[PDB]
Amino acid sequence: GLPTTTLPGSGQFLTTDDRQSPSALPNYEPTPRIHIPGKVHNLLEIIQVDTLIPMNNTHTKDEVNSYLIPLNANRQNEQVFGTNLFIGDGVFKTTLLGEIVQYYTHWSGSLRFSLMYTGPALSSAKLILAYTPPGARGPQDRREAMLGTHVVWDIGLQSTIVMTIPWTSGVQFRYTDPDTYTSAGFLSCWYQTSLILPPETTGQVYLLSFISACPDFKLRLMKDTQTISQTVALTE
Amino acid sequence: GLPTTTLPGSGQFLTTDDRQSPSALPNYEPTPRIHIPGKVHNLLEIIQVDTLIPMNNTHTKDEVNSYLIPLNANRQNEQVFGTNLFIGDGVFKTTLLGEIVQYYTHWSGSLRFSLMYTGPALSSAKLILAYTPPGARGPQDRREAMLGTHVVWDIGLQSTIVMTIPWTSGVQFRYTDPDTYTSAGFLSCWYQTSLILPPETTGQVYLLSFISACPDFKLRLMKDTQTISQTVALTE
Amino acid sequence: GPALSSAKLILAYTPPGARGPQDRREAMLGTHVVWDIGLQSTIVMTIPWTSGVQFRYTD
Amino acid sequence: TVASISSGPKHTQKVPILTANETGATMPVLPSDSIETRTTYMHFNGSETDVECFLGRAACVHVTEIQNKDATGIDNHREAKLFNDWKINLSSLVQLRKKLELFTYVRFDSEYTILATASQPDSANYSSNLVVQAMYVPPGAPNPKEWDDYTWQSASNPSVFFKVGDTSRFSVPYVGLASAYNCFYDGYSHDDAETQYGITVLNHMGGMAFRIVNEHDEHKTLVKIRVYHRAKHVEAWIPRAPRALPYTSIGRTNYPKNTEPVIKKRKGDIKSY
Amino acid sequence: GYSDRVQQITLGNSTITTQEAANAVVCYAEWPEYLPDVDASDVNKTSKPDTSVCRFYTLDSKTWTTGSKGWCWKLPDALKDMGVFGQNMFFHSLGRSGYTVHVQCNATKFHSGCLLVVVIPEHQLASHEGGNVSVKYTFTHPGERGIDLSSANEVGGPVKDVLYNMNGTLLGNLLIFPHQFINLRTNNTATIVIPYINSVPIDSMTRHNNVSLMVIPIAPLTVPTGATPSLPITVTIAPMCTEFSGIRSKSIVPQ
Amino acid sequence: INYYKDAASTSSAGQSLSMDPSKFTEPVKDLMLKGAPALN
Amino acid sequence: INYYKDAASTSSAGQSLSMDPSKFTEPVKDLMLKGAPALN
Repeated sequence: GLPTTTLPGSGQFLTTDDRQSPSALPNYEPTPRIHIPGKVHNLLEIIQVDTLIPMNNTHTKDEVNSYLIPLNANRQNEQVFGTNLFIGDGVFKTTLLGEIVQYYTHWSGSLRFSLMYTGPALSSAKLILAYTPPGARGPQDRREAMLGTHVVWDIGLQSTIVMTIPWTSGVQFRYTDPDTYTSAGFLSCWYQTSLILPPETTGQVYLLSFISACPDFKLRLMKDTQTISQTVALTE
Repeated sequence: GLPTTTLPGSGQFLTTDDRQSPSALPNYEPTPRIHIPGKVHNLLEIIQVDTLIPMNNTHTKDEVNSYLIPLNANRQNEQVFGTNLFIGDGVFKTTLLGEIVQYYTHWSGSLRFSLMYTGPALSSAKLILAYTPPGARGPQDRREAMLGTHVVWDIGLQSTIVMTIPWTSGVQFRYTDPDTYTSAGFLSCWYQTSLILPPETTGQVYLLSFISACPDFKLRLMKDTQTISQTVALTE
Repeated sequence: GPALSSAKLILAYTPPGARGPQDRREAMLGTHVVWDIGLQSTIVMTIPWTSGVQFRYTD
Repeated sequence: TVASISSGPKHTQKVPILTANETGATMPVLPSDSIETRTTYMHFNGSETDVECFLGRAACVHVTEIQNKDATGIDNHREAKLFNDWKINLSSLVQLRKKLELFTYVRFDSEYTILATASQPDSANYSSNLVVQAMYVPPGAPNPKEWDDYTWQSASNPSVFFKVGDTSRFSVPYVGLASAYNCFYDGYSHDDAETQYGITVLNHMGGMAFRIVNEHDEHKTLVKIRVYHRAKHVEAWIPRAPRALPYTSIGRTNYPKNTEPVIKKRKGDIKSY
Repeated sequence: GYSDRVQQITLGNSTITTQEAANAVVCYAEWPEYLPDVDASDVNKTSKPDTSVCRFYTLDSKTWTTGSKGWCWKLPDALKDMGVFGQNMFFHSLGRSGYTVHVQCNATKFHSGCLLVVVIPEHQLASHEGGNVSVKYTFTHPGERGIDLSSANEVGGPVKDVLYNMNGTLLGNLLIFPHQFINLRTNNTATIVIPYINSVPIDSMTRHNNVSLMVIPIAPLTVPTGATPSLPITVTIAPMCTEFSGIRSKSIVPQ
Repeated sequence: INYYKDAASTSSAGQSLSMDPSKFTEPVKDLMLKGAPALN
Repeated sequence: INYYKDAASTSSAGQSLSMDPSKFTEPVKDLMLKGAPALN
């Protein structure tokens, strides 16, 4: 008989501990694995695939239309859309990125925001996208917007433009749930010159917008998502 | 005194765990082993010996007669017997194979079904045995039956015919207790030409049928058999 | 057609033994090419020699 | 590892930021393709986002309850909660379910922890000490009919006996019939016109029956069982869109009617911040 | 002078040419291949009809109009009646296949509109009834007709609400599945190569569909002034590396 | 040290440290180079 | 590691991995070859 002493914590059950256990089914042989395409190893692998952002959130019931950012022909100087960058809330929240970020407490890294244009091929347009780093207000006019991170996008044969929100930060991690100290800025978009439709054409054209994370990205300290809850256990 | 921590599960008794225990009889010397023919090591060794199937289940009290499949002289085109292949139930259930399969939850592998003919030596017959893989109904006539796994059996000097139900399956294991998704097919038998008795002879002739497992076979995840129960403890 | 128009046609060869196809579904089950009208103005379909007998009559 | 390299002014014919999303790719664009950057290192590995880590902590998967009371004159033990079964599932309490259904096929060993606590809602002199028996009943085994049937002998079926207030813990290998468990299945068990859709044995993980071994004392004792499940040795294939609407049933994808808009409406314009 | 843009796919006795492609997607970066022995379970030798089943079948055409919500086809169902592919299907117990899907929609440089073409492995649909109502067989086996998401709820059928993918997930996130867009201004076809994806090495072709192909208008169709307000969309699909096993009597399926 | 005989009884697995998003982010048939035109 | 002195006190035995059904499936005196006639 070897002398032992038990410490504080004996008998506790910590849902996060990782130890060995007896197998209830001694000697059982599991089914062989066969090959299946698509294996995922890290959630970091999947948040780099871009998905659509319901940017046009202004509706009243969920609709395919809140994915469409409208553009008006012949407007000059004006603003196309605006949003803050609380990736865990608001427009971002239902996107795959938003949806995964919510399983973690802290995030750090660059984001990739792209816009794909869908107007007739014989039209043309020049837009400016601007990222405003924390510390200033959402820009109120392009002059204000153009003094921060921006890209003049020229609509052409190449249909999409990929803007990166480079990680601009004092503190090396931000909270995924919106927090002030930790806030990330604003994203706005304005006409640089203006949309022009060809003859025989009319109305609004739309941009689709996507979001995905750069390879830069870090997420840490897992927790429970506000995105799902329940009141009684389900049954069959 | 070495510091320890006890984990969740301490003090539990799991009937399936395998550990050391003090011997109550320290130093006792067991009787020497002598040699005995017949040692069994695996249940897989014994389910390869074939045993008779009470195929003729149509009686009302258990009788030697439900082991006998009758054959009629001069019938043409017609059907000799039919059964599904739920090896854990129905005809199969009391056979040694059926009886062991019931100690496990899953089975996979090929089955060997053979028929031994017992009619007078001066008679003759040609039968077709057909295996119908999952997905179609039990065949309704030989034409239907002959399009799946089948063997034309010619009754001769060699008294038995061994049909194999080759493992035909998407999923690599099936349930021993009958389940749909997991179902294995049907087995039917029809006259290929017809039984013919010699002169001075009359009546029905019978086939005996056996079942055993091919060396192919796998059984896993042990459990309790529905084949035995009790209401009070027995006594001497 | 005008350069600013567009079209997609299917050409189908039906080997001997069946009737002239009566609808595209029927037609598309034999030798066929989906032609996409583009910059490249012509499409070349080949009727590959499908035959039991190695020569046919011209009449 | 560098998180960003140093990059300076650009005036090229080579534009990495113009792409064609119609292709289905997400081109790997970085901050340094469109602004001037400085070197910085990652200092991080992505350890805690590994799927083994993501699915590897215990989650509550089931809460049931049984009572110890005089069975004298009870015509239906099962119905008096004299004993109770549970066909194992991971899709009845939604927290873990949403996590698993981020994948289509999943393969793992399970570690179960079972906590049992007792309650004595009405006048008792004391708290008795009860031993719970949890039997693993694979499909085809006789199922308990009374709280003290021959079934409980469990001569071939793994069972664990632990005390109420304590915890039991054991681990079961991956018992799936196929190579992975299907998180989803767009099929039937056969081509029947009325058979159930979606629910499949492909997911089946066994089933478990609980009872108190103790005979009855003078008062009644409620024992409530909580089953926790931790995936170990995880393998996951084919990522899918996360669950947006609420769940209604174990094993079907169905969402409730007149549900509410899941995308938050702006308080303001598209232009709003 | 090769462009990402022009392409030719020849499979069997049938060829497709596109002069306005946008590359092609190969699901999960894997190309269809036959079933290796190391992965095999059923002991039966399989049948590989090759060129008689691995050719292009063009399903009947759809009509995109300003009110369209989107269409959904299931595989191998959509092909259950195409030539010898279909016969093989009803006649063997098990079968396995990959596909090349080519979705076509051409317009002019004055039109606008953008379709999402996506392949979803194991797309289990939801009942519009809620609760645990099932979706009857016939409803998930529309055949070449596919399911029309702008048709009405029917009884025993699935829900047809587009912002929810017919299953409780948001349209916006379908982009995690292999997919390609058809943006009239860019593109005129979409091509996806689908490798066989299942948790078993071979399965039944009638009780289980292993992918749904979905074409969904996202930026509404907008035709030039006084143009007819609609465009046809055509889907052509070719089984590739098909194998059938466990031949017999010929399945009888509901309805 | 494993104290138990069966593999299911061992603790959690250890980090894939595999990580290759290209099956998801770039499943295109003809390779796309960043910087080169998307559609040629 | 055995902690106890007696052999009865050790854990379960380890798989025979013996397996030879012929004492049960083919106890015939003159050897039968599959493929050759049963009765000559």
